[PDB]
Amino acid sequence: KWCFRVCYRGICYRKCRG
Repeated sequence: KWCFRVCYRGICYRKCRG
């Protein structure tokens, strides 16, 4: 239920883990 911003190589996405 935790959403964190993941930036990978400039690609940023809101990844929600749990």
